[PDB]
Amino acid sequence: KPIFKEVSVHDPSIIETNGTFYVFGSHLASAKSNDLMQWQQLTTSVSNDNPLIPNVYEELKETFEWAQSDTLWAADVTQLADGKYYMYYNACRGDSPRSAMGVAVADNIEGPYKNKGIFLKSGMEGTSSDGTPYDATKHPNVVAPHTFFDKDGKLWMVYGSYSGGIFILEMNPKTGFPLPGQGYGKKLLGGNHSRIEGPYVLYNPDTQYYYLYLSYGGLDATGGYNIRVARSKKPDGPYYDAEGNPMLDVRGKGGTFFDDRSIEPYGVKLMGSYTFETENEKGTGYVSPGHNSAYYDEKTGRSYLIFHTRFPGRGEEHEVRVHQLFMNKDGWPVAAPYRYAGETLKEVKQKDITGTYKLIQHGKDISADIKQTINIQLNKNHTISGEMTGTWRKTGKNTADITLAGKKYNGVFLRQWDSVREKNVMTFSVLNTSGEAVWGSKL
Ligand SMILES: OC[C@@H]1O[C@@H](OC[C@@H]2O[C@@H](OC[C@@H]3O[C@@H](O)[C@H](O)[C@H]3O)[C@H](O)[C@H]2O)[C@H](O)[C@H]1O
Ligand SMILES: [Cl-]
Repeated sequence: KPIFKEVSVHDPSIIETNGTFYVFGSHLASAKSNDLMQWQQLTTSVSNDNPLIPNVYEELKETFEWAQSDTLWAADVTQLADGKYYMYYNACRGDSPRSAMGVAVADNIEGPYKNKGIFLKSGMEGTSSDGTPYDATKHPNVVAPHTFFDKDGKLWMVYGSYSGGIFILEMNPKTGFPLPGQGYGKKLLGGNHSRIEGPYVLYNPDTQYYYLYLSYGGLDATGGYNIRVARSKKPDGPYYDAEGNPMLDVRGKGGTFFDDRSIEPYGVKLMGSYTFETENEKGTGYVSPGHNSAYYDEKTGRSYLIFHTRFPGRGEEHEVRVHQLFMNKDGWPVAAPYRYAGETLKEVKQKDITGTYKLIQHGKDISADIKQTINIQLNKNHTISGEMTGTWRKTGKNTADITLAGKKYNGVFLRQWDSVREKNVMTFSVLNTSGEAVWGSKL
């Protein structure tokens, strides 16, 4: 039976290096795994005895002083062409975008990382990094980086949280710093203190798009955190959602803070809070899944979503989760309903599809409501009945083409492992053109 070993790394940023996977998150926390199922905790908090950066309060003194904090926010580590590992570290006071971002470099992934210096600040009283007065309604909070190479080998860094939005900078592949003269870089979306943070870019060679992953809402249990995605032919945009809305249009209304209403229409929503648990049956369930990264395995063509999540009834406790991603016929990813356990897409037979399913509809909102199941039946005659009606068909090996309440969804059928009930399950995971995700789990 599949074996899991859990770790707690908030805001996990995945990096594969020579056969081992690492996540680096906030609070200088980290963990590693060879199989994406059994993780080993390496570090958990900022202290002078954290081995990633010995004597961290001295090493990054300037950052802690600027940000007026004793911790660090969501890191990224990326290996550059020199073979070294570059940690983009950052800190924020937490009540305002009083923040600094810098880079430290290590010869080895587990450290020690040596400070090269701060290269961005936000929350100053005067002139900002772009030469104009700092204004949090339009300028970023300089936190939550993802430094990545595009398909052509050019180095970029996307970043941002709330404040003025999400930005992208061209980076120097020799030094790891931004190329000079860019200010905060190019704006991709956001503004007016929208609850959008934690950008992450993954190229998919098969669909020929860059996917920008984002977290909407707040991270806490009542915050409505959810994982969203948009895409572009270019790493620096313009990004669009499944309806063709430009992500650049996304922002809170002028003069407001945390205007969730205005932003919820934008982006494909892959996953929010849900539970498969009902009165007479245990099930998996997450609260506020988010701040993700993602990985594409060149060797197999498979993709994975890595994130932290809270859980129904566990308050603010969080753990790392990994779900496999599959691209649908329209070039959008759908997440496996259950965490990764070594499953792969296989031929699925119609005989194994028919039956009763628990259904989760993630919708398009930012909501603290934990989405619950309804029951539907996929019938032999290709109709769907029960608490919802529609139709289903299978294309090719495992492609799911499902209509529910007059909306057409596309995705996959996949037999998985349910780690709570400890049994195999037939699932589907599908997406419509409005970016609404539906998961089915067979009874
Ligand atoms: O997920 C981490 C999130 O960061 C926290 O927000 C931090 C920043 O606060 C908002 O700005 C507040 C304003 O700054 C000051 O000028 C003045 O006091 C406030 O008007 C920004 O939108 C954020 O970047 C969140 O608490 C947390 O969820
Ligand atoms: Cl789980």
